[PDB]
Amino acid sequence: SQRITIDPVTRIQGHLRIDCEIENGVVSKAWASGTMWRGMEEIVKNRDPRDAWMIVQRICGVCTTTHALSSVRAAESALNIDVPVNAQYIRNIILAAHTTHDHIVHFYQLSALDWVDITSALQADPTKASEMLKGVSTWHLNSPEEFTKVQNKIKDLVASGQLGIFANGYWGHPAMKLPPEVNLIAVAHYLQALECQRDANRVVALLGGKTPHIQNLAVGGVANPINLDGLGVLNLERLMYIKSFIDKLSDFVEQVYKVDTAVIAAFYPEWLTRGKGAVNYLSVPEFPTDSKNGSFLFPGGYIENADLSSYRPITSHSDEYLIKGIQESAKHSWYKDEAPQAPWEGTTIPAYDGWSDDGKYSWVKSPTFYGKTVEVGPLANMLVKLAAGRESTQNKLNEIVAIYQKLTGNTLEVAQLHSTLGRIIGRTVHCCELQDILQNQYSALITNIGKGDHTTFVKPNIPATGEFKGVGFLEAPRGMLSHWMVIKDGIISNYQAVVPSTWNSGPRNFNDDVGPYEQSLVGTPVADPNKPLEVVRTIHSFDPCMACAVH
Amino acid sequence: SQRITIDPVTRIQGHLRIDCEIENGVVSKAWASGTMWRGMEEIVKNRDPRDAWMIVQRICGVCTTTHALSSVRAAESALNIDVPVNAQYIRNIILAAHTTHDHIVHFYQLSALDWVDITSALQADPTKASEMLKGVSTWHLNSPEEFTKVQNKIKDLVASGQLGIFANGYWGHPAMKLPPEVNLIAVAHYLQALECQRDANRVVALLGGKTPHIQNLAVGGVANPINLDGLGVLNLERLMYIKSFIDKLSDFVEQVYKVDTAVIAAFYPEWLTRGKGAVNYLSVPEFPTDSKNGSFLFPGGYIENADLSSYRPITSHSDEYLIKGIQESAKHSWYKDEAPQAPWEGTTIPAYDGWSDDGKYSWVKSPTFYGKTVEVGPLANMLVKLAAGRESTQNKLNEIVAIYQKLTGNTLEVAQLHSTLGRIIGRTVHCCELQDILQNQYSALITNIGKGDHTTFVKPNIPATGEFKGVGFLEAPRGMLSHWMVIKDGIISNYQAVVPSTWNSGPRNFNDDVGPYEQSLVGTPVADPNKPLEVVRTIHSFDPCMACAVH
Amino acid sequence: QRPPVIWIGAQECTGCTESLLRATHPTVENLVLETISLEYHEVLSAAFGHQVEENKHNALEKYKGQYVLVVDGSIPLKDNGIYCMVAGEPIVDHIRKAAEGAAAIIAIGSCSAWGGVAAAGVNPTGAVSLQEVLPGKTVINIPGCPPNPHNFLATVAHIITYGKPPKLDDKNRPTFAYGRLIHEHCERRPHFDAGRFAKEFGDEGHREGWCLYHLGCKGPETYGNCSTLQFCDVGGVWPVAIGHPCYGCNEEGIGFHKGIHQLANVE
Amino acid sequence: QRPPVIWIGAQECTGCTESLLRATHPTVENLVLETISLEYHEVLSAAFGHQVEENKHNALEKYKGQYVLVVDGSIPLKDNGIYCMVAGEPIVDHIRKAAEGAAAIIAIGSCSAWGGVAAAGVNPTGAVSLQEVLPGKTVINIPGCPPNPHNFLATVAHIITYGKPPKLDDKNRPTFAYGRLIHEHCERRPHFDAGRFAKEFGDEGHREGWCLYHLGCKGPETYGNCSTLQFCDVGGVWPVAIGHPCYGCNEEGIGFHKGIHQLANVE
Ligand code: SF4
Ligand code: SF4
Ligand code: SF4
Ligand code: SF4
Ligand code: FCO
Ligand code: FCO
Ligand code: F3S
Ligand code: F3S
Ligand SMILES: [Mg+2]
Ligand SMILES: [Mg+2]
Ligand code: NI
Ligand code: NI
Repeated sequence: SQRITIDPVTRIQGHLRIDCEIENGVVSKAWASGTMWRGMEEIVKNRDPRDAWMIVQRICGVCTTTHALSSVRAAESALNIDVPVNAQYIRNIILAAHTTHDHIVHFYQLSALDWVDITSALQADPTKASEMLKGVSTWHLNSPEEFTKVQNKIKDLVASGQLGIFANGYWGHPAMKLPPEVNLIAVAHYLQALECQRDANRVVALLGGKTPHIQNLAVGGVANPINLDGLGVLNLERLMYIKSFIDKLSDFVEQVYKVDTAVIAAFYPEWLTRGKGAVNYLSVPEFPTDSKNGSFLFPGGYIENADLSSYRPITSHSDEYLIKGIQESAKHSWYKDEAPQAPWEGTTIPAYDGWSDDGKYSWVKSPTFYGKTVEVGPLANMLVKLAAGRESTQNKLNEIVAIYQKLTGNTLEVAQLHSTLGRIIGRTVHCCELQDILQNQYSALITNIGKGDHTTFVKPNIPATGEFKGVGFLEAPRGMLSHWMVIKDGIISNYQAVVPSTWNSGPRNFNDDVGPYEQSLVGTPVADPNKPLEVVRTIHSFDPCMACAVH
Repeated sequence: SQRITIDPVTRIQGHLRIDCEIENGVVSKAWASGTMWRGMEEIVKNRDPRDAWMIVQRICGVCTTTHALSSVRAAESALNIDVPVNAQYIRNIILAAHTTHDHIVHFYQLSALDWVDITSALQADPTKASEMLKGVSTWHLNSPEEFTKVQNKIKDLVASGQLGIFANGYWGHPAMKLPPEVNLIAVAHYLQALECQRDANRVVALLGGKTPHIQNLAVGGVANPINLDGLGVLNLERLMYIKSFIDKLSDFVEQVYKVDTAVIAAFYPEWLTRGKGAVNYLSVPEFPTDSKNGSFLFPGGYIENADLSSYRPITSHSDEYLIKGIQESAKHSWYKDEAPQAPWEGTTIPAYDGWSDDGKYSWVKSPTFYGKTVEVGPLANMLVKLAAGRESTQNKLNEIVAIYQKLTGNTLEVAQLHSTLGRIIGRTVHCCELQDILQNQYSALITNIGKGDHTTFVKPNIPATGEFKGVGFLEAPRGMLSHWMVIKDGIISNYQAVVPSTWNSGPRNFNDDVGPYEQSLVGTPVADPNKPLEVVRTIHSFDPCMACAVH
Repeated sequence: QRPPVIWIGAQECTGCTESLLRATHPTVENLVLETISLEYHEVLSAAFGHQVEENKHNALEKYKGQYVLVVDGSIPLKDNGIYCMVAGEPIVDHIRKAAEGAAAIIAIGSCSAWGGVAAAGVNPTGAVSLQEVLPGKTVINIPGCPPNPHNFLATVAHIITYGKPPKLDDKNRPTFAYGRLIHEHCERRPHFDAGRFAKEFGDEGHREGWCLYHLGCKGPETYGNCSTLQFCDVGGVWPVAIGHPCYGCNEEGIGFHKGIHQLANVE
Repeated sequence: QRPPVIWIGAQECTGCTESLLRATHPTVENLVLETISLEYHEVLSAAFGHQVEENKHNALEKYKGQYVLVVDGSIPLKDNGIYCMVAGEPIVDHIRKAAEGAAAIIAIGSCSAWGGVAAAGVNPTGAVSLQEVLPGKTVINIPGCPPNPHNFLATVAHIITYGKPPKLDDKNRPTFAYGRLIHEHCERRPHFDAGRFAKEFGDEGHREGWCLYHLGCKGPETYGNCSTLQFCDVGGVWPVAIGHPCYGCNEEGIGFHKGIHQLANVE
């Protein structure tokens, strides 16, 4: 029996502490703690509704764009504004491209070093490594020559005795199962991923005006002036430039990221039977394409007790059943008001009192949906799409399964997706489907401009009396996001963000029910309590973002 | 005999006609004709000496930069101005990066289709193709997957029925000797070349203001403002950016272009035994690095009757022996004054009277050096460097020879360099050595700025009376370039450009001696006189630029 | 099937073609494999001589009324067209013949748009613009020496995607690229406004990025997008940003007529 | 051997680290493999928990007097620093411990440079700037939310290559990036000068690229290089160019204080 702390958890966004009780070499109980707070909800209070998005975008720079978009959607909701369709196309392209960058960086820069041993890569034969990928990928940068150059970069780094961010990593740990060759392939793909993510953010920059932190939104649409014949504005040349970057993303995503995902499963199949965080899942529909903030390209819904057959579809961001279900509690959080609160009536009154295992131990609130704990994020969004019978999602998952089949002789069933690896797989599927979103929305924009619609913005009015409530939903890279705005006498009288990492990372709730991170860890085998790699493997699968979780 | 005409010669710069008399399938006599004139020498007359460079840069947009630089050097010569060393570093980086672009484009875009059969590439096995390069190159983009992708682009193009630039090529010609696999490799490299040459011109752009046609020169130095601490000027951030593109060039140059040059020689060794254009060769030293327009990184010289051991070094752009030797004749050109003219006394009086085999037949003049015909360009510059015992040049040639020997079991002797293939090899050697020039000069710049020297420009004075003369030499991608300016009463009273393709393409001279293109063609076998590929192979090896030749 | 293009160079320096090799959207390889079918271009064509002339003739027939004709360089009329002869005929004849069946006709660069450098000074060859040679036709002019290649590529894409040319000014230049004076959209205008001027290259104000008016900047009399679109897609690259005045290369009567250091008229 | 860097995040959003993933000169991979030795950075470190804190302690000892310390985020001082706790101790203590041995200290971003968004409004956590936490040290400030990553990387490069920081203004901001008001080097200044203003997004002036002053542009009161260096190295990308006013995110008292549409004071 023993108690460990993992603080800081690295290769995430933000400040996270994980505690675990280990008994008989398996985690028996866990605590997740967000250890930094800013009070972003209070900072934005009393301001003009139109200004909120620029301030609350700074909740997070990893998921940049997301809080900006949710905030404008919340104001638009409160005010009953229908966004111009061109503004939806532009918002959608930004979100999709951003998410592409986000997911690639998560799989490679954040998560790969849980599964990949760089010391072992030094012992690889580059030709054998390349040979392994024959018939498995058509990627044009898996040659022995590429792998040799990468191996030499590792050789030289190790030679210098300055390992920096690769130092004191978990090399030779018993839970590292990849052969030398596969470790080398992964490091090469790690480096290649950085080129691809750069291209995805060039898309974002050309519409956003920069990234991180886009600056082209407004309550009422966007600030991009569409004029094909205009100097200095969003003309056909600038649109061609955007398209040239959208076109560069697919090959890496399809031939490297999608494949590596199938491969990590093939070598680590035990991780398909651990890391279940919840039995309930929620996602919201995303990428509206009509003139009335609807006709989403991706579906949403609610799954209860893992039953896809009886899930409830969510097709509208104004769905009262979704709106009325959401509450947050601070019983085991460092805030004063503990009973579950609907976010329009939410408070965020800090009440720090140090760590207690049975008391308050986190700046993260505890969200519930009709009193239940729910997992959000790519696992949720894939399961909902499978529930909806979405052919694109079925087909993409099947491609991953077929690679896994080929390598192992085994298949993957839906039951195995409720796991650390299923979570990773849902993220990869999402990144893949997002490339079609980009192509679809670019084409829609070009077509609409060609019909003579250059409208991008409708100037809002905000009544100087009255109290109005609005909620902006967004399917972010880490899951369902919502910003909740109350306007009274023209200014923001309450602002509450309920963020996807809040749902997943949040501590024990009003009824002391365990959140997804904490739940997912029960049962985790830990070969060495001083180097708890297995715990971090599961926690990374959720893509924690603690500036998001706490704000 | 049979008489043929090739008009237009494609995959060159500009307007060229070649005629050949063929006796029993062998060329017995040839004529080279530049068929377009602008009168750029006359256009620049009667202007301020400071203005010439902007106007004469427009002699040519393939060899952009070169006439700009030669023109400022000519004005500086006339005015006796010593250019600041930072301006030299900047000019040197621009010329070396430009030439890198130029040579890569010449080998792949302009010349490869003389030697490569794209329809044969459709029959290739991509795996076999890739295996052929094992131990021959370390390039990272020679995989079967790359090659398969390239083969499918070709297949798709052919299947469209719209071959465009590839239509009516010399596919299945008896002079095409490469196997399918090598044809495919070459096509892949042709496409990859386009990325590398784009990076080379990003170097040029960042110092020149744009390319084509740089805009950062002045009589007296450069217009780049060096200030490591300045906003909007040439600061350290901008310098790092330039360096980031310099670093992207070497791998393609060394692992692709250099290798393909050796391989072409291996499959076409007969082309080491034909295409000799001259027995005398000239090049000028280049890349000055001191404060007095001297201390060149590349040496110059004059070789007579192919005797490297008795060559004459040229180490100064003020060398009176070089200066006094240069003349041009218009006996067989469409100008009025026929006797050989020193360029400070040159005229360019048009006198078009149509084509005559024995009379005037070209807009190109006929240059001589002390009355002899001379070949200029990369063969000349390589031979002079070998004559000088430049170790860098000998080592680089030896690397090409090593690959050739690995494939053929044969070595290459200097005698075999006086040929179509030797000319191509000299160009490749040049491109390879130019990467070290770029590193050296970037490092020199950084170091000099670090000592506190930010100077870039010496404002000239131009006497308002008096007549004075200057000449600016430059070793351009196609060979020795010289601009000759006479200033009288403060304005340009004569301007004559003697351009490298003028030396090589000029017609029969005042003594009816044949110039390099015309001499090189004697002996060429022509399998099909309707499709004289063999003639175009030789002509393209000189990298013709007829806007340059004729101006 | 891809839309066909016929490119003929007249008194060209090839700089206008070479601009395409700097392009990124599309790159030249994507232009020729994906965007268009480049049916005739002497710089890149595998075929030469009789074979390439046959390609042109065949294309002019097959794609009659469908191709875009592009011309770089000026057209020399002096002495009955003999200052540019291709396959034994004046280029003006080749151009007029190709223009007959063209869907659209583009003068790429200052030489074809208004005569450019080749028509300057004494004009040795009687060089004229493409529009002068084709009086009955609407020639779309894309000036600059050479223009940013996307000034051309986005003009072609507008024809391809929306089925007509972009909006043009009264010199038949696309307004997205030439609709405004460089000086009416230049980042150094605040310095102009404050009397903050470089006086010589390398001086203190030059080394602070001040306005180049007193160095001869022609921005005040030149229409273009050099200060916004700039060049080479690397960011921050155009003549003024690098430290040299605009010469007016886009603009007839400015570039190649006025001296580098001659002051522009300001409106 | 590469120069060591220790990066500590306080009340950060990670946007300042994420700027590095857009960098091209150097790219992040070349930064960490060639330019520097990144001895501590929680976003990319293989090691976690006990192992990573050991990396840090070892590095602070091994590279004493040689490393560059970088901090993003504000430092919260209220209630004895408990608003940011790492390995059970207030971040302010980690930062002061690391600052003792630093060769240079850099506040990257507006949050660390002057408090930024985290310190705005009522300042719930008593967030302050890095310089406020280290009164006896010279802190180099690279503001922006986030800055263009090369404002940081070329500052580090100046330190490595020439052995000292770049020239700094009176707020300790490098003059190459922050030495001038955006409005004193803005390509829309001609429109400002002529009274050519967008009045609302999507209106006719907006769609002609006119000045954004009357939309609330803070370029008149914000020092930076957004109009010249711009963002992402693609050419033409900064907020005003895309159609939105500057918000003043670089500049204390402007960004996160003034409304988007609130008008700037003009000098
Ligand atoms: S416009 Fe300029 S770049 Fe184009 S052909 Fe004329 S001289 Fe050359
Ligand atoms: S004169 Fe030239 S540099 Fe000065 S503001 Fe006008 S266009 Fe810009
Ligand atoms: S300065 Fe901006 S981008 Fe950087 S940590 Fe602060 S909020 Fe985030
Ligand atoms: S107010 Fe803004 S957009 Fe207008 S000129 Fe000034 S900085 Fe530029
Ligand atoms: N994705 C993301 Fe950030 C989190 N959690 C948000 O919203
Ligand atoms: N290189 C080149 Fe052009 C020619 N010939 C010049 O000078
Ligand atoms: S010289 Fe030409 S390229 Fe632009 S900056 Fe002036 S119009
Ligand atoms: S909001 Fe910030 S990024 Fe630049 S344009 Fe204004 S200082
Ligand atoms: Mg909240
Ligand atoms: Mg001449
Ligand atoms: Ni986040
Ligand atoms: Ni040339």
